[PDB]
Amino acid sequence: SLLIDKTVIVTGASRGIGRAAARECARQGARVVIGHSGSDEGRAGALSLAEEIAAFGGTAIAVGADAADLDSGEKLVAAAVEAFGSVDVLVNNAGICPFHSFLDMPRELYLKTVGTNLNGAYFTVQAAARRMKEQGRGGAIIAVSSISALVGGAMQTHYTPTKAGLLSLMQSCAIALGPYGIRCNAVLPGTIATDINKEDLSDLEKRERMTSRVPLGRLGEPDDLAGPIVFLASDMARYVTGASLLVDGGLFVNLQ
Amino acid sequence: SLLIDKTVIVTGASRGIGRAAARECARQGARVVIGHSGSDEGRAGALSLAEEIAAFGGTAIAVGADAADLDSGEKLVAAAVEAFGSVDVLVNNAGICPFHSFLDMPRELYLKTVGTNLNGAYFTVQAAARRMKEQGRGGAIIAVSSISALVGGAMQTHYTPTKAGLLSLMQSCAIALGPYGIRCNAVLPGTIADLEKRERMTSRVPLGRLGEPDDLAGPIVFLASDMARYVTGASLLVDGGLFVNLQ
Amino acid sequence: SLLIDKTVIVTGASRGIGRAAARECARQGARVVIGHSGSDEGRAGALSLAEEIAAFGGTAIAVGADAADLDSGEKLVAAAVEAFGSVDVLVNNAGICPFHSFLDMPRELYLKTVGTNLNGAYFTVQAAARRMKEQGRGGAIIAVSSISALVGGAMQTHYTPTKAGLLSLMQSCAIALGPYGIRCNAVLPGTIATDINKEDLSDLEKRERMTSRVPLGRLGEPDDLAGPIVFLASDMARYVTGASLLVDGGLFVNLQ
Amino acid sequence: SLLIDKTVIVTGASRGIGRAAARECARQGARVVIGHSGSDEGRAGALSLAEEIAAFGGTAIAVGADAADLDSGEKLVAAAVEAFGSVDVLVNNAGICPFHSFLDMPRELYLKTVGTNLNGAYFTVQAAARRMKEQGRGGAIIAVSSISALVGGAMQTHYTPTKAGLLSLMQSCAIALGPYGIRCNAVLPGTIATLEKRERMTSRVPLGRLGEPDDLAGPIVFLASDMARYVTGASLLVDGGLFVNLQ
Ligand SMILES: NC(=O)c1ccc[n+]([C@@H]2O[C@H](COP(=O)([O-])OP(=O)(O)OC[C@H]3O[C@@H](n4cnc5c(N)ncnc54)[C@H](OP(=O)(O)O)[C@@H]3O)[C@@H](O)[C@H]2O)c1
Ligand SMILES: NC(=O)c1ccc[n+]([C@@H]2O[C@H](COP(=O)([O-])OP(=O)(O)OC[C@H]3O[C@@H](n4cnc5c(N)ncnc54)[C@H](OP(=O)(O)O)[C@@H]3O)[C@@H](O)[C@H]2O)c1
Ligand SMILES: NC(=O)c1ccc[n+]([C@@H]2O[C@H](COP(=O)([O-])OP(=O)(O)OC[C@H]3O[C@@H](n4cnc5c(N)ncnc54)[C@H](OP(=O)(O)O)[C@@H]3O)[C@@H](O)[C@H]2O)c1
Ligand SMILES: NC(=O)c1ccc[n+]([C@@H]2O[C@H](COP(=O)([O-])OP(=O)(O)OC[C@H]3O[C@@H](n4cnc5c(N)ncnc54)[C@H](OP(=O)(O)O)[C@@H]3O)[C@@H](O)[C@H]2O)c1
Repeated sequence: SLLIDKTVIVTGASRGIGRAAARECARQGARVVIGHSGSDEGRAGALSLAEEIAAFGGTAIAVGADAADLDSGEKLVAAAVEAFGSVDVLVNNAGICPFHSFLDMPRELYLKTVGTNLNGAYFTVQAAARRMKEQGRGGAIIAVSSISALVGGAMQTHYTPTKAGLLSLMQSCAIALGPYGIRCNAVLPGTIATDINKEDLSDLEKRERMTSRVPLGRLGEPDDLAGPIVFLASDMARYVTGASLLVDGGLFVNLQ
Repeated sequence: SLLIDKTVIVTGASRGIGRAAARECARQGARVVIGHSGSDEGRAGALSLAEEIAAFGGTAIAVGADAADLDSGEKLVAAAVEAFGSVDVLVNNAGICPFHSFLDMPRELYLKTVGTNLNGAYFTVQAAARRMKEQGRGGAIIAVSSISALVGGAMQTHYTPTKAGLLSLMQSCAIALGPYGIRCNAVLPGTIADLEKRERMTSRVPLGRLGEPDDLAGPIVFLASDMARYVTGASLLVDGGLFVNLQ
Repeated sequence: SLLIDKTVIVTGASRGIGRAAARECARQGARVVIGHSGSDEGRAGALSLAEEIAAFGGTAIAVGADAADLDSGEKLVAAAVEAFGSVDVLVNNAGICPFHSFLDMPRELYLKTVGTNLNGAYFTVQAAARRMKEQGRGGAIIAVSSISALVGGAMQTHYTPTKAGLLSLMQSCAIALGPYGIRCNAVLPGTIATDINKEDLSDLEKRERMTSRVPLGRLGEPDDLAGPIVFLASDMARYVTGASLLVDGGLFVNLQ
Repeated sequence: SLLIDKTVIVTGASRGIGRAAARECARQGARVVIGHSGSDEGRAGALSLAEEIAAFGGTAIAVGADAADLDSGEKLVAAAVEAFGSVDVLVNNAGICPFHSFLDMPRELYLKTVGTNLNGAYFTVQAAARRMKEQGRGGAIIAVSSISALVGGAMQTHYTPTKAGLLSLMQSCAIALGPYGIRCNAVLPGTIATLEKRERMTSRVPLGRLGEPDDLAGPIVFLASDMARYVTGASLLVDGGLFVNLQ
């Protein structure tokens, strides 16, 4: 009952963290806009989650919107107002992570990662915030960043600046949207077992080395992020804006 | 619904932030141990809260336990097991903030500040963690630090190291207690409630209002619940945007 | 002295922080590639600094390289090698901060800021790291970020993520370029009195109010960054990589 | 030379980082006051460094000053002005790190840890800062903290809050001493080596080598010099990239 009758837009919600965060939002009474990339795989996943959300009495719609396309922000807002009447929460989750070495990093891979992880998020946040301010009823914006926003990654010279930039956008947006009662925060997931980690997880030796680094003793699951996202979108966090929240099982603080 | 059949110990729960957290924890279904300094004001406030919690169907006791006395942790843990038979959550909230200039800080005031704010919290955490481990069912530990754990204060040279010290403790203990399923986190409140000075402080909060003690209940109950089962070693600002608002 | 027999590239060295840093490295015995954007004003300033560096026996050349142009980084390294034989230090300083509100941010303004401050830096850092690894004698890279990498600004929703992304790029590049003896760090200046913020300093009430928030009791000057920048590029910082350093007179910690 | 005519006090300056920093300041023209713990070996090391400093033309004195004894701050200051007529820089390096598990952490072990690392540093800083204000010619203060001021350590639950608090102490003192031209900053060294496990620890450092005391003398002399005239309330990691290299 934390988001009853609220409209929640979750970009990249056909798989992994976004999918489980869109489910728990409908379980908290929200009508969810299930944004996806527009591919035929993301359409299969977004419509699969919709079947599951309606299965427990929820209500949700699938919207195709490539994050790299800067028009996608207004496309999601329009389809959310038209189906449910408002936009109350934006969970910005869409992003890529193509691991690659720095010195031979192709230019087009860098811009593709920046355009998708940061550029599209900016104007997706702007279009959602514009609707929130017009309504005058406040709102919440949560950006799924990463632990990599505080530390480095050798194969991620193109990826971590977009996660660190995503965190810094919530800080400056909190000051700008504060006078309109719009809260902007970021969750920093640690090591979550998801579709990006398929090849690395099957190796048992690497997985034990990854698990050994986490004080809680296990890798993360998409459901582990759903709670803190519903929390940051709720009245329980009514005085929380411009903040970050690690969800990593203690990974960041466990210096070897 | 979030804390059914859990035993929560809140130190300094007679006034301010700890009082509002203890009340909310009781609403969530928890058996709460209300801790106070043992003074007349602390004992009176602990009673009044136990009266209100009992009136709406809660379960709570009131235990006096000076945070500076390093024995209080085991005293509150013994009082908790004796009444409810478990210890599952600890909210270390007790603390003082006596403003004072730096170049003339007397040893007495500093040692009382570090002794109340940090030294007592350490062994209060130690006591609660000892019971959680031997129980074998996990548990949560939340320390009420401050936004002053990330920045400084000229009249708080003796105070901000204890806040940042409390944050560091939650980082280390989360390592040493992760295998026993004991999560440790720190909440960082901002400015929680001269009218010309009151609005000048409000001018710097992007949300446009000072905090209230109930603004810390939600964040504390979230960290102590299954909503945060993968959240340990983290800090959470609860300040209305005060930290990011640079000018 | 500290930078003898060393070639330092300093982008955006015609004015402000870059001009002071390039002059100081030359005072420490280095041969400085003075980078500018190519404008007539920039070229005049780069030439003015070179003539000053020659006045006290130093050696420097002026090279135009539009940071918004992603081909400029390879042209900067080539000009340095051709004239001096090596690239040993890179001070990435070129950047802009066009103040603008968030909700009506034009697409051109955001993309111009991100492309200049972050995207151009990435490939200027790549081209310089490529030469340093090739030479086999290590190097140093210093990105001029900002205190805005740790906090926000309501009129800088597009600008602070490029500063936070520069810091994080240095963290990730420290790991990737560590085995080759290349140290990567970032300086976070506070409010330095330059042309990037001159309109706010044109007001006496605004200038004195900003000074009130600095514990050291004065706004920064460009030379206040030259010392810290030369320290990080020298053997003094032998064991310093992936770190940040505030040069703000205490502005960050002074909670209001 | 960057520290000519300046008087520098270095606590814990008989071994490790403090010894390397005290010698490096002497090579920069400073009159060094080599503080030590008063132990048998401590006085030997501090007196051997003063002859080594005098061997290359420097000027240094040795002063026994137990950091846990809060009287030490004014003892070093008075000994510095008696010997050199001034106090211009304070390098607070003295500290202990006794690794110990948390759930059976003795009370007296915690109290010695915090007392030496934080409380004793507090009043050493205060004693030096009052003399710097009395001279009215500015000053600089450097606190040797650690990477553990930002992360956790399961066997260092008593240790990391002391180092996180020393950072928080420089932040707040920066504000309180800014108006007097006193800069306060902290260095955060990584694994400073002062063989099966030594190989694995090196594999986590991007620079590919562990730390040595001299690796910290450059950062310290920089923060103490005019090259950092606008640097106060800052912290500098000197860890060869250990903090940023996750995994
Ligand atoms: N998994 C981890 O361990 C981890 C750790 C730290 C941070 N993160 C971040 O958290 C986010 C969620 O990751 P995950 O665990 O769910 O795995 P994931 O496979 O990376 O999911 C990311 C989602 O973004 C969508 N996507 C890719 N390109 C898109 C585009 N143009 N437009 C719209 N959506 C696009 C993806 O497909 P669809 O559009 O079809 O939904 C996907 O649903 C990611 O952005 C990731 O960077 C993940
Ligand atoms: N309010 C803010 O703006 C703010 C800002 C930053 C941090 N904080 C944190 O919030 C915590 C409580 O402050 P508050 O806002 O709630 O103000 P408050 O109304 O004065 O609350 C103080 C509480 O801590 C207890 N306390 C103080 N000294 C104690 C001692 N020796 N032994 C046992 N208990 C002691 C008190 O118990 P008794 O009732 O028995 O006296 C009291 O319940 C503190 O730990 C502080 O660090 C608050
Ligand atoms: N000043 C401050 O208070 C402050 C605070 C925080 C961070 N910073 C950072 O410090 C850096 C420099 O700031 P500043 O104070 O020196 O401002 P400034 O006085 O305006 O100088 C900016 C320099 O960057 C160059 N520039 C702008 N766009 C360029 C482009 N496409 N290509 C190449 N060069 C370009 C400029 O060269 P031209 O002469 O050719 O235009 C100029 O030399 C910036 O990255 C800024 O973000 C400054
Ligand atoms: N070793 C590392 O890798 C590392 C890493 C990060 C941080 N640190 C921190 O940085 C500091 C220096 O590192 P280190 O390895 O070089 O330490 P150390 O030399 O091995 O021993 C501590 C130094 O301070 C002195 N000391 C201990 N207790 C004292 C007391 N009451 N009063 C006065 N002096 C006392 C010691 O003896 P004397 O007084 O006789 O000289 C010694 O010079 C340490 O305090 C440590 O906390 C160390």
